[PDB]
Amino acid sequence: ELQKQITKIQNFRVYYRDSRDPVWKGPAKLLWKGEGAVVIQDNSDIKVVPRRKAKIIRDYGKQMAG
Amino acid sequence: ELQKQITKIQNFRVYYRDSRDPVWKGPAKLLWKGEGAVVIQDNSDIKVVPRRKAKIIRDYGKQMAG
Amino acid sequence: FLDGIDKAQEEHEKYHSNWRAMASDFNLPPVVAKEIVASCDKCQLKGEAMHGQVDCSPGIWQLDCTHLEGKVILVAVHVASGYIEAEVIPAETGQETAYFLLKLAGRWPVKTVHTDNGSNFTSTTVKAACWWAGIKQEFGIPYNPQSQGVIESMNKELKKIIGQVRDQAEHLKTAVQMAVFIHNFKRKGGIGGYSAGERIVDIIATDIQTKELQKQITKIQNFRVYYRKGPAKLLWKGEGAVVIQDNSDIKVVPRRKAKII
Amino acid sequence: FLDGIDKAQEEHEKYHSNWRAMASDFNLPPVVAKEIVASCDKCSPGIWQLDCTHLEGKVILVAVHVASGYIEAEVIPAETGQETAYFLLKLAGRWPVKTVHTDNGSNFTSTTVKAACWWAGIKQEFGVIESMNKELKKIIGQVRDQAEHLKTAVQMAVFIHNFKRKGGIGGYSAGERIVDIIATDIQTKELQKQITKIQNFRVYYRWKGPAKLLWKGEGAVVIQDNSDIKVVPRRKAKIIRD
Amino acid sequence: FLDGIDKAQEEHEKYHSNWRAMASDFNLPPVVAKEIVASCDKCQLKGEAMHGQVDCSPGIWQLDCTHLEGKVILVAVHVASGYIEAEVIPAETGQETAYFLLKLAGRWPVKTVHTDNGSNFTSTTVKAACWWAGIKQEFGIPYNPQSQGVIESMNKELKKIIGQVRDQAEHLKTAVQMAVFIHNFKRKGGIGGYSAGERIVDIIATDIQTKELQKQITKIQNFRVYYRKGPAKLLWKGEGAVVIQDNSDIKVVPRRKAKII
Amino acid sequence: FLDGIDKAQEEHEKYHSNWRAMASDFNLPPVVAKEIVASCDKCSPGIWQLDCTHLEGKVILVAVHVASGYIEAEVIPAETGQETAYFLLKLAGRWPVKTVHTDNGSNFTSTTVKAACWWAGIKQEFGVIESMNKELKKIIGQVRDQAEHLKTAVQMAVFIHNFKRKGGIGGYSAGERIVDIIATDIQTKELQKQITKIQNFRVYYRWKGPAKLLWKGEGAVVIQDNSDIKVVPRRKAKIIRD
Amino acid sequence: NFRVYYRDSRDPVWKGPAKLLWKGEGAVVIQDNSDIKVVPRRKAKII
Amino acid sequence: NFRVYYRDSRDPVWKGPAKLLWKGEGAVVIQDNSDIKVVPRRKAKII
DNA sequence: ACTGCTAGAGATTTTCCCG
DNA sequence: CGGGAAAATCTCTAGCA
DNA sequence: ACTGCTAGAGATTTTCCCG
DNA sequence: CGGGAAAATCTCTAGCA
Ligand SMILES: Nc1c(C(=O)NCc2ccc(F)cc2F)c(=O)n(O)c2ncc(CCCCCCO)cc12
Ligand SMILES: Nc1c(C(=O)NCc2ccc(F)cc2F)c(=O)n(O)c2ncc(CCCCCCO)cc12
Ligand SMILES: [Mg+2]
Ligand SMILES: [Mg+2]
Ligand SMILES: [Mg+2]
Ligand SMILES: [Mg+2]
Ligand SMILES: [Zn+2]
Ligand SMILES: [Zn+2]
Ligand SMILES: [Zn+2]
Ligand SMILES: [Zn+2]
Repeated sequence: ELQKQITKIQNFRVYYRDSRDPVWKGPAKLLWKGEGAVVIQDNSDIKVVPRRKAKIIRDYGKQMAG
Repeated sequence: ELQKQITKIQNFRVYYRDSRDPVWKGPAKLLWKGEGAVVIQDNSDIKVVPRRKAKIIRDYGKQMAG
Repeated sequence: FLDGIDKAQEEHEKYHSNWRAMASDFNLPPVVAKEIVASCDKCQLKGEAMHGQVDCSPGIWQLDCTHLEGKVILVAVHVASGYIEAEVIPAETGQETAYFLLKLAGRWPVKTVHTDNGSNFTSTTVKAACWWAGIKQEFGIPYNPQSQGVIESMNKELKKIIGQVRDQAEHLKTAVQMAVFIHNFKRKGGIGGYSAGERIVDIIATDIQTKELQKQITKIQNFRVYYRKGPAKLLWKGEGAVVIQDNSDIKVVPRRKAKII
Repeated sequence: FLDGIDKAQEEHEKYHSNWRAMASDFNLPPVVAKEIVASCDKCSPGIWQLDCTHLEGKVILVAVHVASGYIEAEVIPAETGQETAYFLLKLAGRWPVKTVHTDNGSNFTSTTVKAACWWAGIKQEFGVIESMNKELKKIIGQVRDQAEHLKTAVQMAVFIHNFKRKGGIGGYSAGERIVDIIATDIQTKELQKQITKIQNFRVYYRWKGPAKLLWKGEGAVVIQDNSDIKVVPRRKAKIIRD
Repeated sequence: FLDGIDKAQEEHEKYHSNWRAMASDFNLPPVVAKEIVASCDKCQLKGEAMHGQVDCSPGIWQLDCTHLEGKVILVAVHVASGYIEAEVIPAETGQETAYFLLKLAGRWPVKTVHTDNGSNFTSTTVKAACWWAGIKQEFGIPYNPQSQGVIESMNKELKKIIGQVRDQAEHLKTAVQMAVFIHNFKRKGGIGGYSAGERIVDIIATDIQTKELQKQITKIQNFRVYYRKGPAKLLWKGEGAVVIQDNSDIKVVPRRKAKII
Repeated sequence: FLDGIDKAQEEHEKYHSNWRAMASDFNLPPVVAKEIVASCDKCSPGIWQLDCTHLEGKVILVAVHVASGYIEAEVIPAETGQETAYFLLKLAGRWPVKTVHTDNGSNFTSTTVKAACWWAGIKQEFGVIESMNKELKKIIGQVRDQAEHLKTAVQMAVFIHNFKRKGGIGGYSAGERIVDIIATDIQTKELQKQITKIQNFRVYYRWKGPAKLLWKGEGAVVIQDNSDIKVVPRRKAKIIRD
Repeated sequence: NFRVYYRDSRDPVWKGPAKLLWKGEGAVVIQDNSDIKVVPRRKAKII
Repeated sequence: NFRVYYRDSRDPVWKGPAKLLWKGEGAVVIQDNSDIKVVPRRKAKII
C-alpha cells in the first residue's frame, strides 16, 4: 500500500537548474519532495535541488506513456 | 630562390573568423594572400577566408620558435 | 624580478597597466603582475561575468508597474508558470496596488510577492494588505531590474500582445485583458508544451498532490539510518543509492557506507 | 501490456470502473483503457454562473464556478453592459470559461457582453448562485469592519471563501477544488486530442483486415479489431491514414 | 485536418495564437500551423538571432564622436589592431572632423573610414577631405550602432582609462591624450599578446611584407592548371591539395581531380 | 639544430653576419644566433627631433623621426610650454617616443614640457631637423593654394611627405620606413626580453658543470658551456634558477 | 519571392512586407513601396 | 579577509573596498563605512 | 548593395615539470 | 606515465547615447 | 542576508519511418 | 541497418524605464 504512493510520486517530472548554469535541465524523476529541497533522478544520477530551483509538473501529455 | 619566399610567406599567422561564428579562430598558417581573399591552413585544413575577415600578423614572439 | 616589482608598481601608479603589460615589460610572472593590478583601488572596475537565478517556487509571484499610452498597467506573473494577471489602474499608488494584490491573493494561492522598490510596492498600504493575506514581501536589490527579470520580460511580452489586439478594442483596459487572455490560453510552449494557464494549474495541482503524497509516505516509513555516523532519517531508497537527512542536510550515499534500521 | 488489457477488461466486466482507475491499476495507456470502457454498452468544468448582488448601495458582480464553489466577486461602478463585459473578459482571461449562465437581466443581454462572449468564445445561457451570494454576503458582513471601502471587504471575503473555508468531502477549499477540476479537464482535453489524433489511422496486422489504432510504442502496436483489443509487434503492422 | 485549418485561421485572426497553440488545439501538424502564423502580417515582430561581423581589413578605421564633461572627443580606431587616436575638438562640426581625418590620414595609411550617420561625418567638408586623401567613406546603417561596434567599444574603454587618469591632469585634453598613450602602449592582450601600438605596427608591416612577397612569388610561378575543367591560375600547391583561381573564384582541389602545367 | 649551429658559427668566422641572417638562413632561434654573434670579440628608433618653424605669422611644431624622416607637424596657437607639452603627449601616445632632441629654446625647457616628458617616460636632449623643415615648407608652398587655412595645408604637406614622396634605397615612403624600423625595434625588444628571461637559468648536463641556457624546446635543450654551444636532450639536463 | 518584415528607424513598429533585393552576410537590402532600405538582419525577418 | 569593490546605486563610479559580510549565489552583502549594502555579484568584485 | 565588439573575471581544460 | 602547478583557453558581462 | 528572463528564429542534432 | 523527413533541441537576440 506504500509502494503505490512511491510509484505515484515518481510519476511527477522536475525541470531544475544548477547554480551557474542558466539553462533549464530536462525532465527528471521526482524521488522526494521536501520543505526546502527536492530529490530527483536525472540520467541515472540522484541530485538534490533546492526548492527555489525546480518546477515540478505532472505533464498531462501523460496520456500517451509514463 | 622561390621556395625561400614561400617559406617566408608561410611564417605569417592569420587570425580569422567564419560567417556566423563570432569568435576568432586561432593562428593559422598563411599560404596565399590576395586582393580580396586569403588562403590559410588551419588544423591541416586549407581554407579560403575573405580579406575583411582576417588579421595577418608576424607575431614577434617568433623570437622563441617558428 | 624584485627590481621589476618596484619599477612595475611605480609605473602602474602612472599608467595603470594591466597584468599582461607589466608581466611583459618587467619580466614578472603572471602571479606578481596580477597582484600589482589587484592592489590598485583604481583598477577594480569590472564585476563577475555571471547572472543570478530568480526564485521560482510555486508560491512566488512577481509584480511590476508598466506604462502604456499614458496609462499604468499593474502586471503580476506566476514565476513558476508564466501565468500573468494585469490591470489598467487609474494611478500608480499604494491603494491601487494593495487592492490588486488582495484581489490576486484571493484568486490564487499567493505565498510570496517579489517587486522592485517602487513607492507603490514599498508603501504601508501594500504592507498591510500582504500582512492580511499572509503574503511575504521580497523586495529586490534597488536599481537592479534583473532581480525582477521574469515580470519585466512579461512586461515585454504583454506589450507585444497589446500591439496585436489594440485595433480590436476601443479602450486600453479591454486590450490589456484581451492580451492577458491570449498569453494565458492562446500561446503554447515552455516546459510542458503548455499554455500559462494549463501550466499554473499543473504547478499548483502538482504541489497539492505531491505534498499530500509525501505526507502519506513519511507517516509510514520510519527507518533510522547509520551511514558510513549517527542516526539519520530515511528519505528514499532505490537499489544502489540511499537518500537521507542527518541534521537538516539531505545527503545521498551508496549502498556501501550505508545501513538502515 | 498483454497482461494488463485482459485484466482491465474482465475487471470492467466485474464491476465497471472508469478509465482512470484502469490506467492507474494495470499500467495501461489511457487510450487503451478508454477503448476498454468504451466497448461496453451500459458503461461542467467550464460553467460559471454570474449575478449582480446589491450591498451598501453598490453593485457586486459575482461569478461562481458551479463545479467548485470558487467565487470571483468585484464591486463595479455601474450595473451596465460595459462593466459586465469587462468583468467577463477578466474572468475569461483568468480561468477557462466555456459557458456563462446568467439570470436574463438587462446588463447580461447587452450587445457589449455578447461581443465580449463572442471574442472569448463563451456560450451564454439565460440553487447555486444565490446560495453562494448569501454565503459571500455573510463573509462581507463578518469582515466589513476590517476595511474602509467595500471593494476591500469584497476582495477579503473572496479570499476567505476561496482559501480559508474548508468543507465538502475531503475538507478542501474552493481553490484546491477548482485546480483539481481544471487539471482533470486538461487531462480530458489532452486525451480527447490524442484520440482524435489517432482515429484517422487504420492498421493492417500479421494479411488481416483493417483495425483501429490505440497505442503505438517503441516496440509494440496496440490495435482493436472486431471489438477486441490485440497487441502486435511493430514490424508485423502497417499503419496508414484514412 | 482541413476543417482544423479553417477554424485555426479564424481563431488566429482573433487571438494571434502561436504555431504550438494552433497545432495542439486544432490537430494540425507543425508545418500547417507554422504556415498559419507565417502568413499573418501582425505576427512578424522578431528578427534573426544573429549578429554580423564588421570589416577588419588593415586599412579601415572607425570614427565616432563621444561626449565627456561637456566636451566632444573625436575618436578613431584601427579595426584590425585596436590602435586609437583621440582628440578633444572644440565643436562637433564637419570642419573639425575633416581636420582630424586629414591629420590621421597623414599619420597612418588610412584606406577606408567607417562612421555612423552623424552630421559631422556626413558633411561635404569631410567628403572633400576624404576625396583629397584618397579615403573611401563607408557609412553604417542609420540608427544601428553595432555597425560601429569596434569604435563604440573603444569609446567605452577610452572613458574607462580617462576615469583612471583624470586626477593626473588639469584639463580634459591632457587626460584624453594620456588615456590614448595608456591604451596604445600600456595595455596588452588580444591576438598577439601585444599592445595596440605594437599590433598596428605588426599589421601594417605584415601587409607591406606579404604584399611584396606575393608580388615576388606571383611573378615567377606561372602554371596553367586543369582541374577535374579549363585553364586556371595556380595560387598554391602543397602535397595533397592545390589552390587555384578560375574566373575570379579561388578554389581548393586535391591532387585527385588536378593536373598542373 | 645540431646541423645549423656549426654552420652558422663557421659562417660567422667566414664573413661575420648578424643574428637575423643566421636565424633566417640556418633555422636557428634568435637567442642561439645571438649567442653565436655575441661570442666573437670583434663583431636610434626612439629618437625624435622637435623644432618650431614660423610660416604666415603662425607657429608649426615639427617632430621628425630621425631614423625614418617621418614627420609630424602641427600649427599651434602659441609657442609656449603648454602647447609643446600637448604636442609631445599626442606624439608619445601615437608612436614609441624614447628621446626628444630639441634646440634649447624657451618652450622646450619649460616645467610643463618637463612634466609631460617625465610622465610619458621621455628623455630630453638639448642637419636633420632643418632639412626636413625646408622640405616641409617646400610642400606647404606647393599645396597652400588647395586649402583655406594653414592648418589644412600643414596636414596636407605632412600627408604628402609621409606617404606620397618616395626616395632612399628601395624607393619607400617615410611611413613604410617608420613601420619597418618600429617593427625591427619590437623584434629587438622581444629578443632582449627573452634573453633577460633566460639568463637566470643555469643548466647541468649529461654530471657536468653549470652552463647557460639558450633554448628549451619540446625535446631538446640548447646550452652554452666554455664558450661553445651544445645541444643536449631534455632528460639529460637539469635546468635550475640562480 | 521573399517577404521581408523589418524595423526601420528608431521605431519599434515592425513594418512590411517588402521585396528582398539583396541578402548579405549581416544585412539585407529591401524595397518597400519603391523605397530601397538597408536593414540589419537582426531587424529583419525573411519569409 | 576579503575586499569588495562594488557599484551601488545608478552610479557608474565604482567604490570600495568593503568587508564581505555574506557571499550568496547571485548577490553579496557587504559593509562599507558602517553601511550594510546588498550588491549583485555582477556589480561586485571580490578579492 | 552590409554586418557588435572589447577587455576583464572566473571557470575549465590543457600543458609542464620534474618524480 | 603521473599528480599538482601554471598557462592557456573558454564563457560571459557591461557599456559604448 | 539575494539572484535575468522569455519567446521566437534559425541551425543542428536526434529520432522515425518504412525500405 | 539506412537515408530522408520530421521533431526536438541548441544557440542567440531584443526588450523589458
Ligand atoms: N545612438 C548613437 C550611439 C549609441 O547609441 N551608442 C550606444 C550603443 C548602443 C548599442 C550598441 F550596440 C553600441 C552602442 F554604442 C552612438 O554611439 N553614437 O556614436 C551615435 N552617433 C550618432 C548618432 C546619431 C545618428 C545621426 C542620425 C542619423 C540619421 O540618418 C547616434 C549615436
Ligand atoms: N528602471 C526600472 C525598470 C527598468 O529599468 N526596466 C528595464 C530593464 C532593464 C534591464 C533589465 F534587465 C530588465 C529591465 F526590465 C523597470 O522595469 N521597472 O519596473 C522599474 N520600476 C521602478 C523603478 C524605480 C525604482 C524606484 C527607486 C528605488 C529606490 O530604492 C525603476 C524601474
Ligand atoms: Mg517597476
Ligand atoms: Mg519594469
Ligand atoms: Mg556617433
Ligand atoms: Mg557612439
Ligand atoms: Zn591601477
Ligand atoms: Zn462495462
Ligand atoms: Zn497573427
Ligand atoms: Zn665574429
